[PDB]
Amino acid sequence: RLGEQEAFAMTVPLLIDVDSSQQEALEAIALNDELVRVRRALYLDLGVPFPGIHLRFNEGMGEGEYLISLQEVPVARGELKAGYLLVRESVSQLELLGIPWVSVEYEERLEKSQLEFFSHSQVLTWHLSHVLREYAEDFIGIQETRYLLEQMEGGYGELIKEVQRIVPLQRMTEILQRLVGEDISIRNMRSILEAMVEWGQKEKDVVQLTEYIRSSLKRYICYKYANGNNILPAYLFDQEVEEKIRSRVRQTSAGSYLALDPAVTESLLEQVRKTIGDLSQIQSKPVLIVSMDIRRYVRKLIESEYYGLPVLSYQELTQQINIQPLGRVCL
Amino acid sequence: GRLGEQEAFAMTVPLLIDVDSSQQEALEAIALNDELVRVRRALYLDLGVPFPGIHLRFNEGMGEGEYLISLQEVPVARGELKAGYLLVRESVSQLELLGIPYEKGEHLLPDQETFWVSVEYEERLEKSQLEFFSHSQVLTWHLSHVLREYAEDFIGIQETRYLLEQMEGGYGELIKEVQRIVPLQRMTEILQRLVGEDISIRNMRSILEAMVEWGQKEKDVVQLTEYIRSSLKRYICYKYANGNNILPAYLFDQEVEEKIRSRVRQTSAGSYLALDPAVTESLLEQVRKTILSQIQSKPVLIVSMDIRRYVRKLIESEYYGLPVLSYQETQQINIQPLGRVCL
Amino acid sequence: AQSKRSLWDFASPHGLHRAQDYRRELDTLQSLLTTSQSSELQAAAALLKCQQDDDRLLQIILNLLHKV
Amino acid sequence: QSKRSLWDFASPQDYRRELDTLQSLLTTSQSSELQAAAALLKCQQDDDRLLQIILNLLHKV
Amino acid sequence: ITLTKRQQEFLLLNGWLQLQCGHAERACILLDALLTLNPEAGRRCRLVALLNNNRAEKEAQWLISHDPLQAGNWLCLSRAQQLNGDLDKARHAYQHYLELK
Amino acid sequence: ITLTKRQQEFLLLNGWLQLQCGHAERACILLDALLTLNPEHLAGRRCRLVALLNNNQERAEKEAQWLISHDPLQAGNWLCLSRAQQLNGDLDKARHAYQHYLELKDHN
Repeated sequence: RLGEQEAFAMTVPLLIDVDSSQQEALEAIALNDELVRVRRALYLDLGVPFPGIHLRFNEGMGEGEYLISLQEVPVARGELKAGYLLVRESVSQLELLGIPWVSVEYEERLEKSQLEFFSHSQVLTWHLSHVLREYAEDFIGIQETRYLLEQMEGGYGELIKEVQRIVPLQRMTEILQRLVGEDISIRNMRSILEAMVEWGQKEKDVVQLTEYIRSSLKRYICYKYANGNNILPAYLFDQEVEEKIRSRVRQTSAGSYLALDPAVTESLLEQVRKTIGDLSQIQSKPVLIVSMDIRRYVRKLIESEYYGLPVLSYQELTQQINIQPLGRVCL
Repeated sequence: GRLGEQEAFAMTVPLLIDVDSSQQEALEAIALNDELVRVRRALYLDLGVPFPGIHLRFNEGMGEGEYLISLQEVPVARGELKAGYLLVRESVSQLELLGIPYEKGEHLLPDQETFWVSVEYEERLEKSQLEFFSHSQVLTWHLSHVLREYAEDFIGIQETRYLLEQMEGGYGELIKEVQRIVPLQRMTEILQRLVGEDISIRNMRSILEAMVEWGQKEKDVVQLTEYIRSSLKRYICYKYANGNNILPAYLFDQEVEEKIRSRVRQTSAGSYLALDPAVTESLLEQVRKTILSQIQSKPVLIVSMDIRRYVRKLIESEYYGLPVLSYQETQQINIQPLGRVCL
Repeated sequence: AQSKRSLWDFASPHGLHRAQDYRRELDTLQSLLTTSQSSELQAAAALLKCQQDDDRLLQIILNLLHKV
Repeated sequence: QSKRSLWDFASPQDYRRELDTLQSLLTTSQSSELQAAAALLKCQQDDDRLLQIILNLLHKV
Repeated sequence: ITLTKRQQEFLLLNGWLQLQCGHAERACILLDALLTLNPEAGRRCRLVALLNNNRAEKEAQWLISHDPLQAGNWLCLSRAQQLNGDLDKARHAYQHYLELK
Repeated sequence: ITLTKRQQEFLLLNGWLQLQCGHAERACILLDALLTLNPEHLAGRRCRLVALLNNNQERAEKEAQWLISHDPLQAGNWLCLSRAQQLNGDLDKARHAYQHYLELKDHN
């Protein structure tokens, strides 16, 4: 009544706004259980404490417009042409021309051909999972790290008390964010905390400390990136390229960014593109392996184009691994 | 109250709206008391500034159609327009209005082109679907404009402390860390600078996280607030990139950026950008030659971060519309270069 | 007001990913129009070269900064 | 009412643009009254040029 | 020489401000230019300017004998004649203004 | 020297973006090149008409005549003509065209 100050309210962390024409038509499908199931699966795979998901049905928009917004800012705006009937296919190719989004009458005969069938819940949860995986860094704050530490007080009290006295909350949260940015799971917190204790007294730079913590997860990285039997596809770098990259580390007060020369990075990226070769035709998830001291510097060099190809450190590799060099990036 | 009482001190009201009489009971029909809170709440949700309470008074001393909005008992927006008697107004009047020319007249300058038509013409003019601002609509529009252009005066130490205390239950350790890293004065100044660029405070979590991350490294207010702006990459991108990946740009040449940076003058805080009146005149002339208000996407100027604010105050005098952005401020954006500001 | 919005909606077309497609189409169009002899295509080609190099400059600026 | 009634009897950003047009119009003039008006306008035109220089020098950022 | 009301309003406002800020000479020259160009508001301003400067009676005669729609035309005359030295006739003019009120 | 449909779409999008950023003349140049190469589609003409209206150019009447003689089923084709006629001084004809547009919108 023009006497209240502002009635402050905090922004919702995660919001999903779908049309009002599936409020009760898309109810029996159990989307409110599928969302928690996929969130739990993603947490078990990664360990990031994702927030609660608010689902609202808005009649302002029409058709099957769905939007996923992080902190009231839309990050994934999709339109479901699948609203009426049209179930979709994810691996549609020229082969589909031989046997031709599809209607539900074609669903039986296409599932006899056993293709990928994403329903409304499945496509929505796929988009949600992609958003959570590519935006997990925004779900790790100081509050989240403090909650994680308080949850493990009963388990490892002295370990937490020591790691808190060794490194501050800000550095620890930044380390966790950098770890998650490379799809490295936080779930195994014991080894991460032990590495934090062991290496936090020696290194103060965030990059080197997080590289050491990555190297503390040798077997996890090996299992995650090598589905075979100790066979790891590699695209190892030549010594000359590594030295050229390292020559411009530029470790300033805020950020050790490696800006060398735009032409030099263009030439190196051209050499990498010539070497790695194909992109979509390649399977088995090849990984780039380079010297540890520049690993992140290499990753951010190729993150623009090759968001897939991971970058690994020599220290991150445990023994008893048959590293097969697919090709050296020459100069 | 006698001649022995000292003064009976009373604090000035923060926000006051004084409207003429003969509309105490002739008006107030529609809302007049719910529309105001609605628009204030909406503007807060858009921005996050804790706007104060609204004091509404009917004064018979003035004429019949004069309303004034005053901040802290100082008038900031006056206007002798209660739609005349009932003559609703048009906001986008032009030769388009002469296409169907009902009787019109000009008045005080509230903003853009404005003309007034009677209520008998209202039906046929709304058949043309033109904009129809009623008394409530024009009053709330002026209130919203005042709040938007003067929001920096609504962010004090008390307001920021209230915001922090309201979020204590939610993020306690984050608030304690941001308190131990930066003081209240710097935090409030940063919030004021953010709001001065139409950047919403609403998302306080990321602001506090950026404050924690960068408050230990930078002590200058300009650099710290630039880093906090860069911490809102996706918010800025969604706010300005209206289409899928469309970001209009008026990028600066390297020579012009170097010339601007050559006179940062970080002597006694403030960091004022004084190069030379002739040099700034020439640069403004070049910008005018390169860069009209007949646009719809709100193009934004993009320049190097370290001088972004210094550039903004350079063009705020003429191009108050055109925002200025930093390169650090997200990816997957198709920056469309409309033209280089040459030297 | 409404008429101006109707004008902009009438001019409006819209689903293309753009990004890489923009730079590829730019290079193809600039090399197609360079061969031309018409005046209108000459102005179009010069405009495309202008945008091709302002974009090359912004790619260089993004490559030059980077904040690991 | 006093002198206020006298003042009421006397009583009724394109300013710089009208100023420049009027100053160039009156510069062509030849009559004495228009010459005095033109000199007054040039005076104010240059006091304003001085204030534009002061505003350019005065910045806070 | 020809102009429109657009510039005439700029001149009127400048003359009014200069007169209200004790100059009166600048207002006098500006209003002389205005009247020499457009002889058809400015007349009242220049009448008050001449009253505060101190000729005023001759200009006041035009307004009194050709624009009898304003009751203020009898205050200025009074002031003008009080500058000329006719107090009794000034009182008569004040009485005329009261009658027209 | 024909254009690909991809290229025609690139030109259409660039013209729309230039119109969306006020550079009416730049959009006009792009859309004029597109129509001089492929005149088949009128969407480029459809937006260059509004671009010319914002550019203050009789040419708009000719383009509106083309749109009316080839796609007379859109009421929007009667706003541009109206604007052109109100820009060219024929206010009465602009009034008539606006009334015709209102009648066609009521029909639609």
